[PDB]
This record gives sequence, structure tokens and C-alpha cells, in this order.
Amino acid sequence: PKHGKRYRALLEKVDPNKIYTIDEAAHLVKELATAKFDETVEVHAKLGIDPRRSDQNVRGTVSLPHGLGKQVRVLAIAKGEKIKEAEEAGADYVGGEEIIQKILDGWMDFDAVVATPDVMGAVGSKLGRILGPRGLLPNPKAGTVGFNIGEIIREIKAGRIEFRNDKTGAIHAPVGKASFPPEKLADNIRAFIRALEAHKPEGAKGTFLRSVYVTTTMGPSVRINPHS
Amino acid sequence: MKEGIHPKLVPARIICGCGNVIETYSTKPEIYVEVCSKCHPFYTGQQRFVDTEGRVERFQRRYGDSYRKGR
Amino acid sequence: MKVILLEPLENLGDVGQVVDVKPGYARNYLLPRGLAVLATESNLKALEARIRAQAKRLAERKAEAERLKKILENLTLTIPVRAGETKIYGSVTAKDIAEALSRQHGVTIDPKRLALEKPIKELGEYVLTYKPHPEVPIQLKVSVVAQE
RNA sequence: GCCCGGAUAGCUCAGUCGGUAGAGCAGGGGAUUGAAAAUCCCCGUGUCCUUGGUUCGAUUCCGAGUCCGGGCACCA
RNA sequence: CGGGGGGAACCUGGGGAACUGAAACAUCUCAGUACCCAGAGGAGAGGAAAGAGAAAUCGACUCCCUGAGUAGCGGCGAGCG
RNA sequence: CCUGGUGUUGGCUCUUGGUCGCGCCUGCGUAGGAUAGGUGGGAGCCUGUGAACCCCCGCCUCCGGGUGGGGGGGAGGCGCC
RNA sequence: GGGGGCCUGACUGCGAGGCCUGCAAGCCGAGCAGGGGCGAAAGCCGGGCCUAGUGAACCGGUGGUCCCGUGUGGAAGGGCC
Repeated sequence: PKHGKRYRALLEKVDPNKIYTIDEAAHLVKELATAKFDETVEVHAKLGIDPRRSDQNVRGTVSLPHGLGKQVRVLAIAKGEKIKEAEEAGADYVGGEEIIQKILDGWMDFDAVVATPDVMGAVGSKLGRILGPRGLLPNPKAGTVGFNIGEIIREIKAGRIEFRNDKTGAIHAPVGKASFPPEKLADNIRAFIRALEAHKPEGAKGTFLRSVYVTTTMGPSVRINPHS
Repeated sequence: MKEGIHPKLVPARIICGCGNVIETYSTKPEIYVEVCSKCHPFYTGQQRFVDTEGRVERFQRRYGDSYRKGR
Repeated sequence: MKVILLEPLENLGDVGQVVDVKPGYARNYLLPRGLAVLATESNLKALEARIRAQAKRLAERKAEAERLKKILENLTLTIPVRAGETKIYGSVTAKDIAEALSRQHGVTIDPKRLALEKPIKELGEYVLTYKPHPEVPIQLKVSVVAQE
């Protein structure tokens, strides 16, 4: 009845009988873990879909407002003014079909690719073969193609957090900082509640949001009732 | 008469049949089975005071026997 | 199937119970027998009738007990023995006490239940606990002395 | 039309991480075949019915598409 | 003490059929009709509403006229109602 | 006629299967200090072993190894990189 | 009829007035409207070069519609396209 984790104390904080609710969560998590540096809490969950038959495979992104600087890099592929807008907006990788060519060669440092409709052909067909089933090629309703290279990369820097059910039907995303206001963690938990809810493919039949919770990096793990 | 019930009347009639369905499913009724039949219960018993019976019929039975069991 | 049982408790473990044993089952298989009868005002009542019954019974018990508890714990119990200045020649049997309080003073009690392991006969008084009614014991100051 | 089921080389059947393919019997080449038979050695030898899809990568995994076989309800 | 035994037709319930129609005919049709029965009468039948009907309305039951042969039931066909 | 359900057609019992609830344990095509089952958080973690050095013992296998325990003690190890 | 370009009217609303025919059929169609497409346009296009590739009525399905609902709100269900 004794286990291998010093976290044990934090675990004692952890009383897994209730699934509680969001704001409560902000507070008890914020308290629960501030180990090395300050907790990097995150929320994770699983939906009653079936990602094999991609007719439910979701992803996208809500806009949990709150300053940013880390996670999921992206390539702003376009030309002059777009390099301007998106680069400044908040880009990790920037350029155009020249960057596309560099990638075809041996340079790929971006998980998501967002290109404006001006170098989109070169991006998708030149780099189509390269970014491929990696998730690195631009798609017109996958928050990856369009002129607002600046707007989207911008949010990438000011606050982004995306969605993408993994193999077994679950998503992960940042919806509040560690020492961050409880009500805050609540609100972001929410924006995610919503965009996620929307993504909810019409291919669901019943208890869709099955398990919805807040867990940290290295720390506690408790479900939250995004209802209250 | 010699086989109705004992605890009321359950000895008689029955007109019936069928054919087939497929209605609020895909169409009309495969209609027909001009047939006729019987339709009834069962028998059993207990004791007055050393030496008895009952006879009767099914349910009505069960409640009943309970009743005169009361006496 | 409200089977009310007299001789039953899941076997001949009698009264204080009622269970279900389906139609015929409980019916002619478990109760034709003669170990229980079914609900009804007659039966449920029955339980109520005699339950009240024991309530009053035991209650009463407790009561008479009290009348005697008071009277006795109250009074001193003095008795006459024959001896020198220690144990009487013929042992002091709490039963003896019995005859004593009993018709020598008034209220009576059965020897059996009491407080007396072996004959007590040192002399003078000892006040002991002879439990008369199951949780309410009668305690008393008993002294017998050589009436010389 | 419903559900169970068979289809890969000439014949027959083999994988739930899938992520690397054929195998038993015939056809070509080579030893024991003194004769053969027979036997071994070898090779040739393939989309796993069609098609995209989840899939880095799944032919056995997702959906739909043939021809066929067994058991239901169809037109009334 | 009672019944039973009758009785042309009327009568209640009990059980209950092919024709013919549908120019075939298997749903359907004649129909709950013919007939076997049991039985109360002089007539039984029904007979004071878990009714009607939607107006903040009626008011037992039965039979006549009307209610439409419309409302409708259906190899929506013969027809039936 | 044969035959699932179900009603009288009550009692104790040996047991075996599917399912969901929690707990444990698992994952070796190949470069991969290495049997990475994914996708998340994501450079730090820990001292009731005072340790990865050593000891046996529990368990699962595709040599290896993974995991769970009892002990033995003298700032150490590993994830980072 | 043979070749190239560009394109959907192989349009909805509809049609006057005629072919034949007793029934129902089937068949021919200027021109008015909305709406487009081939030329710059005088205009052609409401399938093909034409005469065969066809089937009532019931029944029921689906994409409407958003008409009806058996007191009223909705609805099973249902009327027309």
C-alpha cells in the first residue's frame, strides 16, 4: 500500500473519488504542484469517436486568450508581406517556397504548416510529398492554409493551443498556467471546452465527452466537470 | 358446464389468424389467416380439515385459496 | 411474496422475520409446512400484537425490578448467626440471606442468582452485588452477627 | 435488401503491433536415380476479388465497389 | 319449500356455414345472416354516466324522424357505413 | 408432431461463459547506450534502498531485458545534455 | 455529315393553337415571363437528325414542404411538390 513517488504528498492532496469541476481545479492544481520552476499543468480528455474512419478525426484550435511563447512550431510559407505579417505575428519557422525547397532537401523544424494562398501550391505539392502523413503539410480547413498567415501565427505567439485526437480518441491542450489565477485556468479550460465541443464530429453517438480532465506535467491528475 | 373456473368464468371463445406484416417498415399488410380456436388456464388443490381438494383455475386460484386459507 | 415466519429464521430459527419465496415456492413448499403465514392485516397485525406484547412484558419486568431495587438497596439487611467472632459454625449461605429478607423482613428473592461464590461466614457485614434483573443488580449491606 | 461466409501465382491454404511473405502439391536446373519409381538439393515462382482510406509504414486494419455460397424478410 | 314440462313470432346470450358478389378468387363477401343450443317473458333488451362534447354545454335507458350513406372501413376494389 | 419463452413446476449444490466497474501485469519488422504499445504534460527526478555497486527472491519473454519486493549502508545515479 | 473553340435550356413557369384517338393515351409548337450560353451581333438552345429504348391504379420509400392535426401546445401520423 506504499508506492514509488515522493509526489506521494501531492497524491495525498489527490483524493480521487470526485471529478469535481473546472475553477476548483485551477485552485487545487495550482496548489498541488510547483516543483522545479512552476507547474506546467495541462488538460487532457477522450471522446466517443473512432479515429480509424477519419470521419470524426478532429483538430483545429480555439483561442484561449493569454500571452504566449512555447509549444507546437509552425512554418509561415508565403512571400514578402505575408512573411512580414505572420513572422511578426508569432512565427517559429518563416519563409516561402524557398523554405519549402530547403525542407524537400533536409530542413523540417515545424510541426504545423500555415501558408498563404500565394505559395500554397509550392507548399502542398512540393512539400506535399515531404510533410506528408507527418501532419506537416497545409490543408484549407486544418488551420494551415489561407492569407491570414499573420493572424494565425500571431495567435501562435499570443496564445494558441490546438486540438488533435491521437490514435485512441483523446486530445491534449494548455488551458491555464500554474500560479495563474484560478478563475483564469477556469476560463481557458472553458474556451477549450467550446472549440473542442464544436470540433465534436457528427459521427458521435452518445457519451461523447467521455473523460474530461486537468492533470499537470509531472504532478496531479483529476477529472473536471466542465459543466460547473 | 363442467370446466369454467370455480373462482369466476374463464371458459370460452377465440377467433384469430395472421398471415404476415411489413408495415410502417416498408409497406402494407400481407393480410390473411381466417382461423379459430380455444384459450384457457390450469388446475390444483389443498385441504378443508383433514380430507379436501380445490380444483379451480390458475390465478383466480392462487389469490382465492389464499382467501379461504384466511377462512 | 410477503412470507411472515413464526418457526423461521432461514431454517427453524423462528419469528422476527419475513422474506420472499415466490408463488408456489414459498407457498405450498415452504409454508404449507407450518412455519409461517402471509402478510394480511391478520398477520402483519399479529406481529404487531405480540411485539407490543413483549414491549410491555419486559418493560413491566424492569418496573417490578425497580420497586424492589429501591425498597432493598434502600434497607439494611441484618441477620442473626451463631459463633465466636469470625466465621459462624454453619456457613452463611446467601440462600440463608434469602430466607432472611424473604419472610423475616418482607420482599423475597431466589437464592440462585446472587453474589456468593462460597459460603460466606467471616461475620459482621459485607455489602455485595446479587444481580436480580439482567442489567439492574441489587446491592446490599448485609451483616449477621453472633446474636451471641 | 439483411446478416454469416470464399476469392494471392498452375492446385490448395497461411499474419491482431501490420508494419519483413509465401508454404504443402505440380513446372525448370542438379546429385542418390546402376533402371526407372522414389528421394532429396535447389531455382523459377506471387495485388492477399476492386477501389481510395486510418496507416512513417497495415495486402491480415477503415469505408465503399465485384463474382460467388448459406439462412431470413422483398416486390405484394 | 323450488324446478323441472311446454309454447306460432317476437327476445338475450351461448356456438356458429358455403353459396352468389367481388363477371376468376385465396383478404373481402353475404354476416354475426341461415341453423344446433340454454334460457328469463309476456316481452324481455337496455336502463342514473371513470357518458357525451368542447359551448366555461349537456345531462338515465329504449324506440321513431334526421343526422351524410357524408365522417369514413378496404386485393381503398364489390362494397360496407 | 417437433420445438425457444413463460405459468403452476419447490430444495441444496459443483460449476463455466460474456459483460461493464476498478487493480494488477503487457507491447522486441529496423538505426535505436536499449523488447519506444500510443498520444499529452515535458529537465528534471529521490533518498522508510541512507545505494544503479552488490545480494537474492517474485514475475512476464523473441539470447538480451522489462518490472515488483527483502537486504546489504556511507553524496550517489539517472532522466537532462 | 467530317474537324476546332467556347457552354449548359437534356432550363422552371408555360403555352395559343393543331397531328391522330370514341376512352386514356401518345404527339407537333410560335410566342410572353424569370434565367442563363454560342456571336459583336441578324438569332439558335426548353437534348440528340428524325419514326421503336415503354407500363395505369393501388401500395409503400426517400429529398421537401412547412398545408392538416380529430379540446390546445407539439406529435405519431398525415395533404401537395
